[PDB]
Amino acid sequence: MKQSKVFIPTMRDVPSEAEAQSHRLLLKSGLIKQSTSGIYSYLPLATRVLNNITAIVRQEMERIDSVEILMPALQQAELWEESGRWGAYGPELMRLQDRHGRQFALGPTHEELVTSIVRNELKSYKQLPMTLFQIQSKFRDEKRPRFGLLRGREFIMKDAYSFHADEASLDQTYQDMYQAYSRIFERVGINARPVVADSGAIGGSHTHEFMALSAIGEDTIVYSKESDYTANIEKAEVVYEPNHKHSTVQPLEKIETPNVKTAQELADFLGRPVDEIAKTMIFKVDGEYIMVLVRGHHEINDIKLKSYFGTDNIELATQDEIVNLVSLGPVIDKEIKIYADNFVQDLNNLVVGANEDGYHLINVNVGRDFNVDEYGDFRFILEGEKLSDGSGVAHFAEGIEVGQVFKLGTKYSESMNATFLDNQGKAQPLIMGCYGIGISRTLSAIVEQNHDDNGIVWPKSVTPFDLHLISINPKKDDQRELADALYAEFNTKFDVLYDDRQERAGVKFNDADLIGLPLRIVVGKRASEGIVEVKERLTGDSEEVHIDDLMTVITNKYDNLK
Amino acid sequence: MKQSKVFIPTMRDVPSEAEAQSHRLLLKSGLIKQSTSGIYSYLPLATRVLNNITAIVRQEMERIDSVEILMPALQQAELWEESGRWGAYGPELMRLQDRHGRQFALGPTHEELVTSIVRNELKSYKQLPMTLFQIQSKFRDEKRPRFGLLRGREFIMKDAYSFHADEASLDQTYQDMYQAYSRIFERVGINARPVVADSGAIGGSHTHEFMALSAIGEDTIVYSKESDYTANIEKAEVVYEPNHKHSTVQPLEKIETPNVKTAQELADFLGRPVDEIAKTMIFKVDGEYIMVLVRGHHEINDIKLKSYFGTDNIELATQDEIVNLVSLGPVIDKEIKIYADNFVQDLNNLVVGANEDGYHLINVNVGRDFNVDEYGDFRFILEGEKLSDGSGVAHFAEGIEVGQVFKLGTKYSESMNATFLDNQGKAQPLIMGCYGIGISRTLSAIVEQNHDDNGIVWPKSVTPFDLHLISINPKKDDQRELADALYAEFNTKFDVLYDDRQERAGVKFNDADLIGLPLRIVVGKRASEGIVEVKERLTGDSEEVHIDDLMTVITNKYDNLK
Ligand SMILES: Nc1ncnc2c1ncn2[C@@H]1O[C@H](COP(=O)(O)OP(=O)(O)NP(=O)(O)O)[C@@H](O)[C@H]1O
Ligand SMILES: Nc1ncnc2c1ncn2[C@@H]1O[C@H](COP(=O)(O)OP(=O)(O)NP(=O)(O)O)[C@@H](O)[C@H]1O
Ligand SMILES: O=C(C[C@@H]1CCCCN1)Cn1cnc2cc(Cl)c(F)cc2c1=O
Ligand SMILES: O=C(C[C@@H]1CCCCN1)Cn1cnc2cc(Cl)c(F)cc2c1=O
Ligand SMILES: [Mg+2]
Ligand SMILES: [Mg+2]
Ligand SMILES: [Mg+2]
Ligand SMILES: [Mg+2]
Repeated sequence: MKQSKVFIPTMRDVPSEAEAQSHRLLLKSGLIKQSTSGIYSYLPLATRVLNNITAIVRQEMERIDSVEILMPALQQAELWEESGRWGAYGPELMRLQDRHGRQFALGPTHEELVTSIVRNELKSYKQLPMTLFQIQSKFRDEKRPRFGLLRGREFIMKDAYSFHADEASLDQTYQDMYQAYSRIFERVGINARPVVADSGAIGGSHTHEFMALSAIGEDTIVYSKESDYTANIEKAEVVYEPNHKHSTVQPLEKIETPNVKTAQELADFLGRPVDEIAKTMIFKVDGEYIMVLVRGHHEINDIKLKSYFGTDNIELATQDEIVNLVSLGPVIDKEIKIYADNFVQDLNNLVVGANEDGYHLINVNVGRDFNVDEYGDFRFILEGEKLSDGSGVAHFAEGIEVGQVFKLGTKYSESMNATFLDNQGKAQPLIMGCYGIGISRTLSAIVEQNHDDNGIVWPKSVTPFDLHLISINPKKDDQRELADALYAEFNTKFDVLYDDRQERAGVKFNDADLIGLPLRIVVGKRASEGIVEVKERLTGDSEEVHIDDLMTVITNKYDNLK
Repeated sequence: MKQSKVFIPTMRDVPSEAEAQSHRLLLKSGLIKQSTSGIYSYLPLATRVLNNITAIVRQEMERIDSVEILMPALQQAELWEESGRWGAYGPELMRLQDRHGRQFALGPTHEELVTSIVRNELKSYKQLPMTLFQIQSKFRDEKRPRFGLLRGREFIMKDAYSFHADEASLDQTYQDMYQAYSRIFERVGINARPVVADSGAIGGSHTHEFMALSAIGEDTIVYSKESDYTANIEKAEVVYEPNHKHSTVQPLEKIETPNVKTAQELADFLGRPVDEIAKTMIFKVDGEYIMVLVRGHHEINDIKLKSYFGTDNIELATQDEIVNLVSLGPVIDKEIKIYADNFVQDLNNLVVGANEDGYHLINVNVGRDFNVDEYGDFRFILEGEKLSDGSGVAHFAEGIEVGQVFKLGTKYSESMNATFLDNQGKAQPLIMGCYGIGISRTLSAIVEQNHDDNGIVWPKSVTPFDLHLISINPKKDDQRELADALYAEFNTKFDVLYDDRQERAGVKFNDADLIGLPLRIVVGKRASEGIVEVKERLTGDSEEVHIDDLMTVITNKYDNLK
């Protein structure tokens, strides 16, 4: 393509709104444009990168016999009522009515839709297993869209769904997808790690998140240097090995604590270490209010709470609810269940809130002053603590969730009545797997890991064009004519972006750095001599090359790119 | 792909609901599945055909420097308010609210969205022209979804938009698109014709519809055998050359006409020819009621009415409105404007309704009994009539509108303030073109023209697989082992669908006819001898071939397919 015919609205200055480097760079390089909050258009160069990503995805899917389909965004509410998800989800599910008052969801995902395709069509065990996937735009009314393509409200997902006669078949396809995903991410230029993920409040089947290792990552991975242990910090179990810090039991005193809000402020006010303070939060779980206690150096992990209680309906109590009910503390007259993290047992003579502003309690002891109804693992692991598998020490790394693989089992097939006749000839619900890659999120993740201060540095596998051909001054006949000839010579074997614009060299080069193609061929002053400059985007190395050498010099350099 | 791993839910019996052969065949062959009215899922084989179609489209777009983008389905209402289309369109525009009460449209098309991308980015004449396209799913709440993919509510369109400094530039890109479209349709196996289309009520710029010539087609093309004249019957002008049929003027009589509703019934009741009767319809146009008169052998063309009056707000009057106001006729006491088709002037002594059930008027004469306020071309041309260009006689052919090219001009750029600095350095609105192909409709059109009674007969260019490899009985080691070997040999150069199923030959062959791959390789009883049968889907020709000959026999046959 001639660059004069390609829409690439490069920016001079990026807004301070934009925080993530991928978002800033995708804006600055003219690759995306925001329509409104979390809704973007993919401009020409981004679309070419998307096409390269999806081609790779399609190859890896076909390699494991995952077969492409395309399902609708408009999904009738009756389908979501069959599964029970219509009522289970709130404002994140985008909903609408058609001209006859019939209700629809815009698809956030397609479990019901695919199940509706397959039911009474996958009739026999002889047709199983079956794996289907699409690359399609999903809709989720995210509470907080942010970081550009990392969290949009309309986004591209590759979603796959597999159907099985038994657990062993599912296990096989799960493994195939796991391995395919690893290959996908490596091929597109992402350093990713699969990590054990939380299976939800109610379920317990296996699931792995694929995490692009990057500092902007909102997820934390817990990993071993000794074993292959890798878990999301939400999931990572803390094993409690008793190590008591008990001192001689003292009597309960209420004390004045002016302007003290936080646990660390309290610690500093009392001259005690923060770990000796116990914090109290109030949660509402399936209707009823509870107390959860953790040590001052720890934080409550509400994914663990959800899994512990076996419910998703867990939220913190509001200011009003806390007032109506009751710095908070566990010494209260009301009949309320009190839960404590296991590591609270290493202390006695607790420091807690008084349920009375300006006051805290000291020397509070369990059994005497209040009772803990149940102990458990309700917190995040800390870096340095012993891992649950006994392998060694916990290390953290940040991560972007670029994909996930799930064993679903029979949830949808039982609720929506999707059965097959087994080996014995009796009706059984389809065993399902499901697997997803954030395609637009992955595009951003590629950028996060493949850039410098001057712009994007696209991997060879996904770069929108292979070579940037640049004439310094096309008013000069020798430059223009040479560059024209080179375009013709190179644009058969390669995809060439030819910067043919009547535009100052400075802006062409600036644009070229932002766009980030791996190799640059500059035609300038030495065009008469048949000499051009070849520049590498990654290293910034530059060398002069005569045109008769150019095909082999470029071919060799291209072949040796990562 | 092994067919055991591909979801292809072939049917025994198609519902009587399904009317169009493409719809019936796409259902029966396991290519689409209806989710709800006008909303389909594309199953594996259809998705492969879609991918082949879009690849061809992408090549032809790149050939004319049309550059791919991807714009969102969710479009904020504020954008549609800028253009005025939010208020101009009714229930066909699908609308919704997000979780903060902000209003959106699901995109039925993207004029506003693309204009919002380009505005203040295409800043100078030096950047023009620019052409952008996407392949993306559109949403229209069609009053009457029908004929499967021919009229859905969610459908795939390729939509392109071009931006220009002057009319000559637009004319150039319009021509490029016109030519590209012709190539696209020929390559995908469609016999199509470009035809002059109606430019809307208000506009007068050029537009051509691309019509797939097929009997299920709801459009009628008017064409010359002498010239290149081709117009949609909605557009095709009728030139009135006077040819009076006048008889001696007679006095107005009201007559009894029991059980006579239609013009033909009236003609038969009176023993007169139907062309001597004049029909009267009441229309509401921009608020006010009018009468339109046509001869009994003619029909009112309300696209012509819309163009004549320069408004889209034209509808027939309801039963109540007709009652409140007034077989209908033009002899009425009320002050109402009466319009007549030009060919009414060839008659005198008109036969009309009486505005009184059970009665009609005879010997009604213009000037005496009522006045015609204006004469015009308000009807459809008939087959046999002289064409507007004087080239010769009108012939009809049926057609499916598979695409359209439009000159838009400055409608959106003026309403949405999208300007560029011209040669003189002064702000001017962008001159726009827009161009669309119904991708999913085209898929159906391919089927309509490429099938027989036993199933689909896919053109080589779009067939989901190239060769159907079929083992008659895979329990036989020699058949299975031979077919396995052939799969490996052929599935590098070709895409092979390998029917490896444990399934009776009869159903394999039936399935194979429905699926419609151009060449079939059958491995059966003569597998031990290294002999297979090669069968052509189009002709039904069959011949025996030894395996050492097979690569060249298949390659030659494949190369000689259309
Ligand atoms: N709002 C979004 N924008 C872009 N990509 C997304 C979004 N939500 C999910 N994805 C991607 O789609 C994949 C599968 O979706 P899913 O597992 O439902 O995401 P999720 O668990 O809701 N992730 P998150 O919302 O980031 O906690 C994820 O691994 C992401 O890569
Ligand atoms: N409801 C639909 N289902 C499938 N394809 C469609 C539909 N509407 C339009 N298309 C296709 O999209 C192309 C461009 O859209 P457009 O010109 O807006 O269609 P349109 O004039 O509304 N056609 P119609 O509704 O059939 O009179 C058309 O040429 C069709 O091929
Ligand atoms: O979508 C998944 C899991 C996998 C991911 C890969 C493809 C198959 N699905 C999980 N999830 C997340 N957010 C959701 C949001 C809404 Cl509004 C919803 F209604 C449903 C879901 C929902 O189910
Ligand atoms: O879409 C087009 C014309 C071209 C076709 C090719 C791509 C660019 N657009 C015409 N049209 C048709 N039906 C519509 C329906 C609704 Cl609900 C709407 F709001 C708008 C339109 C509308 O504008
Ligand atoms: Mg989410
Ligand atoms: Mg997830
Ligand atoms: Mg329409
Ligand atoms: Mg049209």
